[PDB]
Amino acid sequence: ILSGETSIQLTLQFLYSHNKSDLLILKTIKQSVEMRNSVCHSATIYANAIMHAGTTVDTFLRENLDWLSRATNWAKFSATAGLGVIHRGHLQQGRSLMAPYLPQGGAGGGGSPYSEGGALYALGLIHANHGEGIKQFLRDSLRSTNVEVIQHGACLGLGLAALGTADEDVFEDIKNVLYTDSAVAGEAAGISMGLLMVGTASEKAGEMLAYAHETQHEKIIRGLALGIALTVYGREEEADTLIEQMTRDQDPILRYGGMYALALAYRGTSNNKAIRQLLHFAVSDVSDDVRRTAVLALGFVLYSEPEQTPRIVSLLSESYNPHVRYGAALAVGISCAGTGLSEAISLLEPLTSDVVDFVRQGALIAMAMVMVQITEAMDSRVGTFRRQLEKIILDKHEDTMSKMGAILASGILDAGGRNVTIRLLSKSKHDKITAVVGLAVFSQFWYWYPLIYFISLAFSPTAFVGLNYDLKVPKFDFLSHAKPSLFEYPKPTTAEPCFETITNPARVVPAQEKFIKFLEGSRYMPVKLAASGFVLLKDLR
Amino acid sequence: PTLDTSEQVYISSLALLKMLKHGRAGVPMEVMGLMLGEFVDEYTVKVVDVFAMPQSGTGVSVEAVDPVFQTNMLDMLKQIGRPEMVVGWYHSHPGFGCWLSGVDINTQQSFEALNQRAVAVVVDPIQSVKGKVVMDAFRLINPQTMMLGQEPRQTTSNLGHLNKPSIQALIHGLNRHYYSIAINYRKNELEEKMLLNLHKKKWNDGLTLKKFDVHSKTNEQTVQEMLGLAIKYNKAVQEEDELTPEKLVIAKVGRQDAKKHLEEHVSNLMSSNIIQTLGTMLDTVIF
Amino acid sequence: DLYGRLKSLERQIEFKGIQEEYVKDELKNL
Amino acid sequence: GLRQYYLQHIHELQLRVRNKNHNLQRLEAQRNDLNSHVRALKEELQLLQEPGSYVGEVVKVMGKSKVLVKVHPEGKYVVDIDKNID
Repeated sequence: ILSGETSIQLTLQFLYSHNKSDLLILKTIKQSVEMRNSVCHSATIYANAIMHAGTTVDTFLRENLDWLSRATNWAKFSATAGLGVIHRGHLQQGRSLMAPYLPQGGAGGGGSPYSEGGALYALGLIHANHGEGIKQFLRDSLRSTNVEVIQHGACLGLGLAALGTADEDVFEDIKNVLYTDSAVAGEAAGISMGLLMVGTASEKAGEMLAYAHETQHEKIIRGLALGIALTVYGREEEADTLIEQMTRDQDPILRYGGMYALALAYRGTSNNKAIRQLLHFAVSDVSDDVRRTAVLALGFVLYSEPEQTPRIVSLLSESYNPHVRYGAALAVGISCAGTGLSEAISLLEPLTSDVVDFVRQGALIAMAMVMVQITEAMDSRVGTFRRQLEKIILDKHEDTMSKMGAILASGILDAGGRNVTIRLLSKSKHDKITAVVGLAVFSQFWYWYPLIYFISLAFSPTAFVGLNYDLKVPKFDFLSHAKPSLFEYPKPTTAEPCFETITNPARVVPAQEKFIKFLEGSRYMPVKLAASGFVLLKDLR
Repeated sequence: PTLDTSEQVYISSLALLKMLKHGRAGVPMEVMGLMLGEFVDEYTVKVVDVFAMPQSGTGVSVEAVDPVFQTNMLDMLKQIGRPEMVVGWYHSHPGFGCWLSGVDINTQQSFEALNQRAVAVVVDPIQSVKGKVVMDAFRLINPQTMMLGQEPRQTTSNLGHLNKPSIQALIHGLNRHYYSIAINYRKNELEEKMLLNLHKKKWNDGLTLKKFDVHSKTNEQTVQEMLGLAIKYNKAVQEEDELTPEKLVIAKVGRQDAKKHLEEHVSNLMSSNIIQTLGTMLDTVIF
Repeated sequence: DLYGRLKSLERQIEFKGIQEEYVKDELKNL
Repeated sequence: GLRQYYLQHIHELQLRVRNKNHNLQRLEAQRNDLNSHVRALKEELQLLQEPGSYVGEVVKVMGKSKVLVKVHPEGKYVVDIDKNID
C-alpha cells in the first residue's frame, strides 16, 4: 500500500472496467483535421491520450496505424509518449508494451530516434512517482546515448520516475547532460532536476541559477528557470531571497521563472504579499511572457479559495493586452478546476469569442478544466459548450490555435473515460504535489508541446473502492440520495426518485459525496465514514 | 533538423536605427544592405550592426550586390575586432509594406546558396512612425516541400502566429514561397540609460523665464479669448433645445467647441502663469 | 462553530485589501 | 468575557470592508472606462484598415431583398439587402 502499487492496480482496474470513452468523437475529429496540419494532428494524439488516460485501451491507435505513420519528428515522439499516458499505472507490463519502441542495444534496430526517446518518456509517465524498478534502466539509457532526442526523453522520464525523491546520484547524471549544452536535452534536464528536487530548498538551486547565466540557449534558461521554481515548492518566506534575485534579473526568461517560483512558493496560501507582487509584475514588466505568467501564477496562489479568483481576474480579462487575457483565462481554469463555479463560466464565455486565436485557445482549455465531469443536468451550459467545440472542430475557416484548443478541450472533458477530475487539493486538504507540478509544466505547452502530457499527473480518479481485509473488492450496494440524472454519463452520438442504489465500487463525483449513505444492515460496514476513495470495510458476516 | 516556428530573430537597436535612417535616406527608391553577426543556435539569430550599400543606378533591382565591397568591408571590420559574419540582408519598401518580390526572392535564393540560415529583412521607412516601427523578416519556403503538400516547418511554439500577417503579403506570396519571422529587440541597460538621457531637457531650461511684457500680453489675449468663448458658450447652452442633436453638434459646434477651447485655454493660462511663478521666485530665494 | 465567522471575515477582508495595490497598478499601466 | 472580547471584531471588520469595497469599485470603474476607451482606440486602428463603404441610392427595390441603385459614376446593379434593415 505505502509503495502505491496496490492503489495504482485498483485504480487501473476501476478505469478499465468503467471506461465510457466515446470513440465517435475521436473519429469525427480525425476526419475534420486537415492531413497537412502537424499541430492539429499532434492535438488529436494528445486528445486521444487524455481521453484514454489509465484505461489501457489503445484500440484507436491500432485501428489507425496508417494515420499514425504519417507523424513526423516531434509528432512521432508525441505519438510514442502518448502510449505512456494510456497505459499509466501498468507497472508489470509497462516494459513489455514499450519493448518494440525501446532502444535495442544492437546496430540493427530500425527505430526512429524520436520513437526511442518518446518510449523512454512514456516509461517515466507509466512509472510516475513509482520509479524503483526503472530508475536504473533510465540511468543506463541516459549514460549510453549521445543523441539529443533520446537524452530529452530519458531526462523527462527519469525526472517523472524520481519525482520528489531527492536522489543525489540522479541529479549528478542529469547535471552532466545539462553541461553538454544541448538545446533540447538541456530543457528536459532543467525541468528534470526541478522534478527530482521538488520542495527541498537545496543550495543546488543556486548552481542551476549560476548555469542559467552562463548558457546562451533560451531553451535551457527556460527549463532551468522552471526547474528552480519547482525546487522552491512549499517554502514560502525561505524562497523570498531567490525570488527577489530572479525577479530583478535583466533576462525576461529568468523573470518568467521568478513568477512561477513565487506561485509555487505561495501555492494555496492566498497570501496578500504574493498577490500584490504578481499584480505589480503583471502591469509593470515590459515582457508579455512575464505579464502572462504573473496572471497565470494567481491561479496557483488562489486555488484554495476558488471563489476569489474570478473577482480578482475580472479586471485583467478586460485588458487590451492579449497575453494578460490569456493568463486570466488559464488562472481561472487552474483555480476553478473541477468546481463548476458559475462566476468562472460567465467570465470565460466572452473570452471563447475573443478576436485573438490564442486567447480563444486558453479560454476553451480553461472552460474544459472548470467543466470536467459536469453533466448537462447540473448545468445546461455544458451542452452549449460541447456543441461550440464540435462547431469549431468542423469549421475549416477557424485558426489552427483555436482548433488545437477545441481538440484539447474535448480531450480534457472526456478524460480517463469520464472517470477522472483535475484536483489540486486532496480530500484531507493537502496539496497534491504531482497535480500542482503537472499543471505548472502543462502551462508551458506554448514553448514545448510534449509537456501537454504532464496534465495526466493532475488527473485524480473519482472512484469509491470498498476493500476487504485481503485488499480485494467485494460486490456490495450503497445508496445515493440524489436524482440519477445529475451524476449520469452524457448520452452517445445519435421531483424524481432520490435513492440511486449503485454498487459501492463505482464513480463518485465530489459533489455526490454529501448524498452517499451506507445501508444499515449491509454485510460490509466502513471502519471510517468516508464517502469516496479507498475505504476499508469491516465484514460483519 | 526541421526549421521551427520557435525561431526568433534579434536585431540590435543600432541595427534598427541604421536600417531606418538608411531607408529614409533612399525613401524614393529601395536601399539594401547586410546585417553582421552570427547564428546563435538553430532557432536564435542575433544581429548587431549593418553597413549600407552604394547602389547602382537601378531603382527597381537589387542585382548590384558588389562582392569586392563586402570583402573589403569585412576585412576592415575584422581589423576593428568585429569579425562578425554576415547574418542577413535588409531592403526597404517605402509605403509598399513588408513582402518579397520576384527580384528579392531571387536574391534570397542567391544568398541561401551560401548559407541556408540567411535572414531577409524588410523595413518600411514611411509607415515606421513615432512609436511603431514597421519592419519584418522573411525566409523562403523550399519549393520541393510545397509541391509535396507538406507544412514547411514544425511548430512546437505559437510565437510565429502572434503577429497577424499583412493581406498584402498574403497577396505577395506569403506562406506559399516564403514565411515571416517574429521580431523582438535585445536592449542593453546602458543603452537604455543613455537613451533616457537623450530626451532629458537642459536642467537650466526651467530657469529661462519668459519676458514679463510678452507673458502678460499672452495672458491678456488668452483672457479676451476666454471672453469670446464664454459668450459663444452662453449662446450654445441657451440655444440648446430639448431635442439637441449630438451628431450635428460634433459636426458643427459654437466656435468649433466653446467648452473645449475654454478648457484648453484655462489649462494653458494656468500652466504658463504658474510656471512663471515658480521660476521668478525660486530665483528670488536662490538668487 | 462560532469563531469561524470572524476568522473567515478577516481572511476575505485581507484578500480584498490587496485589491488596492492591484487597482493602483492598472491605474498607471492603463 | 468571550462575548465582549472576541466577537467584537466581527462588528468592526465589516465596517472597513464595506468602505474598501466601494472605494475599490469606484477606482476600478474609473480605470475600466479608460481601458475600454484605449481598447476601442486600438480597434479603430484596424477599423481604418478595412476598405471603405460605397454610397448608394436605390432607384428601384425588389422583393426578397433585391436592390438596384445608382452607382455614382457606374450605374445600377442587382444585389441583396443587409440583416437589420426594414
